[PDB]
Amino acid sequence: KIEEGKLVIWINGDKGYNGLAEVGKKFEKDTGIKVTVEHPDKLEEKFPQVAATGDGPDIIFWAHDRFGGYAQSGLLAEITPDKAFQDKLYPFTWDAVRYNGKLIAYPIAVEALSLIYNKDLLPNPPKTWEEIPALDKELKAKGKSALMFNLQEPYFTWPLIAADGGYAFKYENGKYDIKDVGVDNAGAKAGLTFLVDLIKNKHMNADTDYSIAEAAFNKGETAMTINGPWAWSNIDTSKVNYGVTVLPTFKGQPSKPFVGVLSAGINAASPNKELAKEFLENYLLTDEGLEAVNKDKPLGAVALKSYEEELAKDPRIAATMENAQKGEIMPNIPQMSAFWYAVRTAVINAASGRQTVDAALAAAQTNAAAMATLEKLMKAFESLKSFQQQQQQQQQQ
Amino acid sequence: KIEEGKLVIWINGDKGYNGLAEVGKKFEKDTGIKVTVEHPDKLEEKFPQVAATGDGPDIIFWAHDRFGGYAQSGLLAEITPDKAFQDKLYPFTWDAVRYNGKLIAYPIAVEALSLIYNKDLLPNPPKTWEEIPALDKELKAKGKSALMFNLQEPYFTWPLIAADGGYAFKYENGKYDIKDVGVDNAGAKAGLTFLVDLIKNKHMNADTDYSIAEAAFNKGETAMTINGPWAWSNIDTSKVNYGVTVLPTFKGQPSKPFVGVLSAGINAASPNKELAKEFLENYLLTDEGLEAVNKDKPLGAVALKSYEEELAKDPRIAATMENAQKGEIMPNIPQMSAFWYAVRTAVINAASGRQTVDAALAAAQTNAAAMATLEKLMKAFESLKSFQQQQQQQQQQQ
Ligand SMILES: [Ca+2]
Ligand SMILES: [Ca+2]
Ligand SMILES: [Ca+2]
Ligand SMILES: [Ca+2]
Ligand SMILES: [Ca+2]
Ligand SMILES: [Ca+2]
Ligand SMILES: [Zn+2]
Ligand SMILES: [Zn+2]
Ligand SMILES: [Zn+2]
Ligand SMILES: [Zn+2]
Ligand SMILES: [Zn+2]
Repeated sequence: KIEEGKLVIWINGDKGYNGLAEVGKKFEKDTGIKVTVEHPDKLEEKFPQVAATGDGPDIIFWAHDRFGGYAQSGLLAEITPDKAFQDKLYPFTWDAVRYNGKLIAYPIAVEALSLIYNKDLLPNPPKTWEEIPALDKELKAKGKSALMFNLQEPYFTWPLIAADGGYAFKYENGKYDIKDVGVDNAGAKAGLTFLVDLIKNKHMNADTDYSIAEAAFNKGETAMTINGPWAWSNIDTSKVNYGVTVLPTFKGQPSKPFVGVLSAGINAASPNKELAKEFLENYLLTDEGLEAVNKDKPLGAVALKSYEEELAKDPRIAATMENAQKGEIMPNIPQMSAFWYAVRTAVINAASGRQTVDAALAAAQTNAAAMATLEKLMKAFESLKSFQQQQQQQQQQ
Repeated sequence: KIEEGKLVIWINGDKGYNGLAEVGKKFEKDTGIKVTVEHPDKLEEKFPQVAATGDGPDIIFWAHDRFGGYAQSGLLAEITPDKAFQDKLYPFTWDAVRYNGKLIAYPIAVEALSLIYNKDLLPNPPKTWEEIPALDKELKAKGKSALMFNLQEPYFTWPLIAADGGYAFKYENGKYDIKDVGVDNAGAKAGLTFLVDLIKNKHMNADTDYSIAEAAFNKGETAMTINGPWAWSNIDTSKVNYGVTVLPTFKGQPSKPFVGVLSAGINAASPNKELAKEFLENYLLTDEGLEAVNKDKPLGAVALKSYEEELAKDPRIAATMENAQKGEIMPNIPQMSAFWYAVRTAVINAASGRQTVDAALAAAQTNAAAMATLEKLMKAFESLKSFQQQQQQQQQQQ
């Protein structure tokens, strides 16, 4: 059960586990307490499974969206750093770590989407979403394509949708307003309409999957794709002079991408916490800490005001972060799981013809509210299961 | 259909049905009105059934909590005395009898848990939850545990959890906010935590139940125990020089359990109406009306400030009442029938290291809402289902 007098940390194999085992040594040769990392196949389960009963690691590394469901179930011994530490990094990052208003996890890395172009084919990109049609019939004219991305999925579509008005739930002062779902409103209407007005004017496709997004831009076709840092490696593979800058602005309004903060929280039943304190504080952070991580595997835009600043001399990194300033924190609330499906169906109909813009987005918000039910129910089942299992244990006699 | 020109009343077994015979004879002599009392079981089932058809008694006696399901289903007549009558009883007992603000029943008797100790092993008891661990150590030394009581149920474990500010729902303004469930704050946190640490530090095991604990005290093998007025008989039987006192405080804050006011409502149909109040008012709510039941059935405490102050020279009572005054009034709104299942689980889970404190409680709100909404299901489907008969009886019936 737990640790006591040591310190065990979990982070995903894919992320630079090596920086930790380094700050492990930094810690080991400074306070005299042993730190190690573990990268178990999909810890997502492992953690809340045994963390709920005490045990697991003392600390954890993962995207902030999932932390909600952990903090919801009661796992993170909410953190306490002073103004000094809070001020040491970006204010909007702090908005990404609030459940019931309280702090929970320390924010580490930040991923958001950018505009990747082909300089050999395209100069000074656009800067407004309204330029791209005038681009296409100019470039499609020479046998090419203006733009392409994942139109099949919805994580990718929101950037325009939200650009004007359209949001998920409004937070309104450091929480989430469950009622104030801002889809079928001013912004979403003309947001989505634009896209249908593209596909109907042949500029975009519909069948477009993710492969086709990556594959097409990669072969010098479609000099205009939108993706995140995870494909940056697969552009040196192709070797196509790119790329990466701030997204175009629809209706003057900045495009609105989603933001996923890595960050790290602390198991409540982990007797150490104080050791996670000074360790996470001024060992893990402070250039060096992050330096050591993002070296073995880059983290992209990072929480620390000073460090993100230093490697921002990368024209790619900078642009990602600039999309974070004018973006939406991925709400950690479990309501999001629904929003996905409801919006996913709304995009499949939007330009499918099977339905219309206005009517798709209304039926979606109408359906998104109608999903809480499905959850209230899902949870009711999960509750019957936690009484029925006591009955099952009473059944063996 | 009820009565008309009389008064027909139900009560229960452990309720001294003859006690009212004095009150129904004193009523019959002064105004000349016939007053028959019955003692039928399955009252809580056969009453809401008959009072739907306008039948049943003109008046009822039970604890306020069941009255929630009744009041809601419009079964009870709004009862209006006077603010100059309202001061004859304790104003708090009044906070315990109001469905959606409006008054619905006359309060009778108070039931809360009390601290029972043994003057032999401990002549003057602790009184602070926090001291309680050290005592086991003191007593355990000669044998005998400090404390053994029911750890399976939550009515027996909640008093401490609420201690630091934990609560089922929120009162204020004469209503209960169905959303403000306080079983997850620091009060709840420290409450449960503090308890676990008594099992943890082997002051008692989790397998202690109701009979297991009571038997152990009745043989004088634990110094203290906690229970209500249903023991007394059983402890006098054991001839143990005991005593009843106000419960221990945690973090200076006084503990507080759920209370249980016995009360009297009026059938909305009950054509007598005018005869009910008159009866309760002055024929059942003086010293005597209360006296007359006491001789039959000892009702621990009573809400009548006047008559209460009288039996108070009994210490076993003054302690109960003190406990109730400083106590969370048990609610009557349906969701409380859900609260039991949700909280019972959190308790047994932490009492096992099957999950943690913080994990049990924030995940009890899940279980709570889940019932409160499934509760809605059962109720609602029980429309369609029970409407299937009137569907077919009226449709045809061959
Ligand atoms: Ca899929
Ligand atoms: Ca709206
Ligand atoms: Ca596929
Ligand atoms: Ca009449
Ligand atoms: Ca008193
Ligand atoms: Ca049924
Ligand atoms: Zn692995
Ligand atoms: Zn065009
Ligand atoms: Zn440097
Ligand atoms: Zn009987
Ligand atoms: Zn101890």
